[PDB]
Amino acid sequence: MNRGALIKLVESRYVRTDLPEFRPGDTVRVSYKVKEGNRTRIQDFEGIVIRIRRNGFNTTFTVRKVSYGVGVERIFPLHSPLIQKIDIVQRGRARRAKLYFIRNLSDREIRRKLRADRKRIDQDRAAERAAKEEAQKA
Amino acid sequence: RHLKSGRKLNRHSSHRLALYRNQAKSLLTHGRITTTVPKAKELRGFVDHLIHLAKRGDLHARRLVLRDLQDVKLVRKLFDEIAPRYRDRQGGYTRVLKLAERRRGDGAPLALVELVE
Amino acid sequence: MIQPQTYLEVADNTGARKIMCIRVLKGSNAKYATVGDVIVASVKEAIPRGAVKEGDVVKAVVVRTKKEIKRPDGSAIRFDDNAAVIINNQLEPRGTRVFGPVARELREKGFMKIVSLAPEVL
Amino acid sequence: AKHPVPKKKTSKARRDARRSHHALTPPTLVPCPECKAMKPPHTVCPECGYYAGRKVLEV
Amino acid sequence: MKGILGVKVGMTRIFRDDRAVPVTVILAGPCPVVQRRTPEKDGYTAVQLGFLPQNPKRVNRPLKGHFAKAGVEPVRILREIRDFNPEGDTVTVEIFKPGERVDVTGTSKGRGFAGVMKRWNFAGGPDSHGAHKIHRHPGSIGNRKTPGRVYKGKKMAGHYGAERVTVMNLEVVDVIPEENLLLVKGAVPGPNGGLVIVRETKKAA
RNA sequence: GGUGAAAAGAACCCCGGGAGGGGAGUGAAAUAGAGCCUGAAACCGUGGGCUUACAAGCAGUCACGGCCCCGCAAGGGGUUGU
RNA sequence: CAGUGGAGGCCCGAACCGGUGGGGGAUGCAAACCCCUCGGAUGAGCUGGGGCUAGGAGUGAAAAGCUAACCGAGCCCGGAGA
RNA sequence: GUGCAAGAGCACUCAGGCGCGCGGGAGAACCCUCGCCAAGGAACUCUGCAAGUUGGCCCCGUAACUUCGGGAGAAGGGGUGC
RNA sequence: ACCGGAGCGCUGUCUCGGCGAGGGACCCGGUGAAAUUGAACUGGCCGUGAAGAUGCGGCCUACCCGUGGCAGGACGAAAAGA
RNA sequence: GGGGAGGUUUGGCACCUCGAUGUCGGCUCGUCGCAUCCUGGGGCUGAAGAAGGUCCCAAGGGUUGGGCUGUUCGCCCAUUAAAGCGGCACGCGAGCUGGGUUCAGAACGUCGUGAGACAGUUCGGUCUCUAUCCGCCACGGGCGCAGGAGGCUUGAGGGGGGCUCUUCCUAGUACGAGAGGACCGGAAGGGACGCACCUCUGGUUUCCCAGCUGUCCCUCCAGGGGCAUAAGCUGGGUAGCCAUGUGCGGAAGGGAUAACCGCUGAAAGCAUCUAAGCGGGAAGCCCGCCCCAAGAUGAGGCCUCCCACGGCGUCAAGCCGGUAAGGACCCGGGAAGACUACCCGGUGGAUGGGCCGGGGGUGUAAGCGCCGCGAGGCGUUGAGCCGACCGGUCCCAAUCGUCCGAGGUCU
Repeated sequence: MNRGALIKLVESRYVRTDLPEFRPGDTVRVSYKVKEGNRTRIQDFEGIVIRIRRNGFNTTFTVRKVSYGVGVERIFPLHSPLIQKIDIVQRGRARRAKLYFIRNLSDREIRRKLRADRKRIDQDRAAERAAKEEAQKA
Repeated sequence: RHLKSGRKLNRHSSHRLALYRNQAKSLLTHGRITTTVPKAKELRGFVDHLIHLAKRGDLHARRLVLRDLQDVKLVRKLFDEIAPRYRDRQGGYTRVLKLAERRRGDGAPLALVELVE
Repeated sequence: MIQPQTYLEVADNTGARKIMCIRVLKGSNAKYATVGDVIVASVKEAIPRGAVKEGDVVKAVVVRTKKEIKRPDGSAIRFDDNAAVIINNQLEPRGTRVFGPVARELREKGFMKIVSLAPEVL
Repeated sequence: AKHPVPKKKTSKARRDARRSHHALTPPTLVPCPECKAMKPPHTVCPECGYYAGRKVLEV
Repeated sequence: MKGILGVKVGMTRIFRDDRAVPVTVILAGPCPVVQRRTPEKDGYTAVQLGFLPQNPKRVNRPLKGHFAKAGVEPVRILREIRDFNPEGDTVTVEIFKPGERVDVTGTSKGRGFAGVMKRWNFAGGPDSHGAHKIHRHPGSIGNRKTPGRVYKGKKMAGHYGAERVTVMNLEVVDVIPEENLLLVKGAVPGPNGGLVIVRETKKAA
């Protein structure tokens, strides 16, 4: 009963072991929702993210995405309401994590400051039909 | 709830740093060293850390050692005499122990660093 | 946090484009409004050919703020500003041309009209 | 010599008491094994010593 | 008005139901019942409650290994639930069920001698205009000549910390017997891994 | 301002860096020991007699009680529970 | 008009005079000082040296300010124990 | 000595000098002086007092008015490193 | 560097304060003043009183002494009241 | 037209104070008062309902934020269930401000032959670090409680806490021509406020990591160090500290009541809510609730634990030296703390540190090959480092051991 952390880690029937790995580079696609007097929806949300704050239990992620009005910032609790949430093209090579300088100048400098690592997509290429080779080897 | 954490003080953060480092230099030169108790404590911790780094032998580490210190011949004797002996030792290579009387003039609890081997 | 002595630009046709915060309809000690809130409003910067000239004093309901508020499931949301919607002494969105993403919080309050014409509700 | 100034003398007995909770304080000593004198507790004596007793070079 | 003894752990937010819940857990565990109490030779109705076993030589003497049943002593020793007569055995955690509301008692951590702002709460004032000499200060206390006394209990510059409080109306959502835990709508007073007694709530009876 | 009749104004051992002291020794006297004759009070020490940790005060007065020390008695002084 | 040239009780700002808005200091480092900021800044400038002018008198870009740290008449000393 | 438009400026530092005639631990309230501040932006206040934003050099650009000198660094904006 | 009024940007002036800083404050040792000071054995209420009391009546709270801290009162200290 | 009460206003008096009692408003901090402004209840109404008016009881809690003016007063503003009045030296300058005020400058309007002066105005202008006693708030030392130690309690008394809005439902039924528009119960959110907590949100970290400037030095290169704050500058930032954040507190209910509404019932065959008896009835009173608290001199209670003659008191209470439960000195410390105390561990031990792992912070390092002449850059790489942190680990520090500790009043 000593390690309080032990106990909290035994509360870990609450875990998400099936979510797209991402850095505070980019992310994108979808999330979850409610919407209307019965709930019934999962309002899709893309996004270019900002912050990964690690809490183990609920390492939350704040996300920037600029829509039909202006810039919008939505933070998600990594583990329940969001069903699949799954992104588009992660991106990275970010030096920090906290993309706050983007609430300064969000424009082409955004595009002018982000390159996804190809190596990631190469890993995706391998794991693509190595997953069928996985559905082939023992 | 201040202090509710740790770390002793009374200097400039810089002045602190430079003091710890110096004490390490003067130490590693000799081995058994007279100081005041609080000093002695945070001292033995800091220096111990440095010596466990010395227990390795990477250049990264080496510079890091002398990044916190000064003399080259000191890194020689460090990684040539000191570090080799305390090889099996996985802990406090320094032992600090209190002395009687107290620091004359204003009465302060004294202590002595030791080589411990 | 929206309090008085704050500039709020509207997100519709209106006849205005910037309105300052006067008071709150909330309890006489609630000097604080946010999402789905009722704020009395002076008009400070408007556009000529229109209805609500500069100096007009009508009411308003916020759709968008620079301080995200936690949605009941621990997932917040912010719009980089202090945008509102103009309403009258009868709770009615005076204009007709709502602009940008609102907050569904408004939907639960009683501004069902906005929710509708609202493009991307969040 | 400013605002707060003792208004009427302080009586001798009062001085006494202020100093009643004052007064000097005893020391406390411990026996030295492998030796024969007194030291402060857990300390080292240059006449006695700790285990092994490092130094002890009194003339 | 039942009860249980407990130690504190956790605080999170378990996204149970559909929304989210700040969740503070506590370990009630094998918390002994080692002496009842009865009116004539007491005056109330009560039970002593122990806790965590690790006690060897440093405890000894009366033990109440006497009492009438030994069971040794915990090490966090024992306290008292009022108006409570148990079934007997060292009670555990499952005393309450997921679906109840309760009260919870524990010490407030030490913030010691504090400034009147961070205490009862005052105001101080003038960062600039006025002066610099009375930033975090009480300013006034009492009237001119009559009183000429300083109001007894006038919210003053003093201690604010190592105290104690009982909280009412919480909501224990979970309880695990397998490891002895009790999970409530996070509101726990006091630090993590400390002393805290749980007892049932009050409302209309 | 003033040792003392007179310098006879302190050898020697002792502890101590000395400073200063402890005998020795000086003289009638060192409680004349060196800006020292004679040492009032305020003044801070130290030992012992009485009294004080439910206690409301211009502090003492008056009486009753008890504690200590006196006195041959009877009486007294000192103290303060009330 | 261009080039030239380098005029200013010129312009920004050191040393250099000052002392403006503030904080600090208040038996202070200090019988006027520290920190921030300020204004003069080749001129009515500032500065080392020797000399002059005085108590109803001087000196004053003028406050009755300065004449030795307290000036509606300096200080001393004498009538004066007014 | 080096660097920035330059320099008796500033930042580091030559050489020379020095650590300021009490300190040692804690790591309270509060105070001196100093940094960050959400979201709102003088709502504070007698008063934007104070603090802060602006900040240097090449480029671009400049009202009403005027005694043609000015107002002008008007303001508004662009670069600067390798 | 003179007194208002306004506007932009900006900002802990404010909403409303939270942490952090080192240095003082607090504990160890060395040194160690001041104004003031009739003597104190100094709670409060409610009346009185030369009209605003721990000292007086009635009647009051509370073992004895201290450390840190605030500042209503002792008609608080310094000014033989401008 | 009469009678009063109140002591805020405005005056009359000149007794304390001229060897000083520092006068305005605002900040801060209040507390009391009730002739209640808001919130309950109730009475009556020229009261259908609605809302209104007026009168009695009731201070528990509340009494907002901006504009002008030094200004309180006032008006305005947008609001609110509400924007109450007053006392306490018209509360509060050994607590602040000094803007207003009646210092010396100057001017202004102005009176005076004039120096100067004017409830006439204007611009500037030095609130004095050290709390002796009281009082208040926190904290200890001594003694206490008529055996000695631990541990768990009891509640004397006292303090805190008491608010309050809109909305849906009954039913658009009752009333009402309609417009309007309901009592009674229920249901859901709000605001201000007290409380505690770092999970989420976000500020925070004085050296946790990164980018960087000129520089000076190791060591010419890379690399690395200090300075620039008391971190040079910026970008981020765990723990712990926090509010805007977050879970909660005001309840329900019981008992006596006001004003008032009622029942049986007389004197005084009838009447009465009373003079006997009894019932309903308020955010008000007592409690429930939270917290203190047996210095509740009356020291309480419970549960255990230890025990005489050892030397003077023969008879009388002491006195003296170590012991038994025990407790402390010193140490290693602590979401404890000014000191103390409170809490924990002291070799049989994980208490600090060191070590290794976990998390988390930062974001591909020192260097190695590799492309451009080059600034650099591909790769080795989510690496290296690592402040508090969840813990494992006796590698080193908590060695040795010292001293205080009942001999048990009586009736």
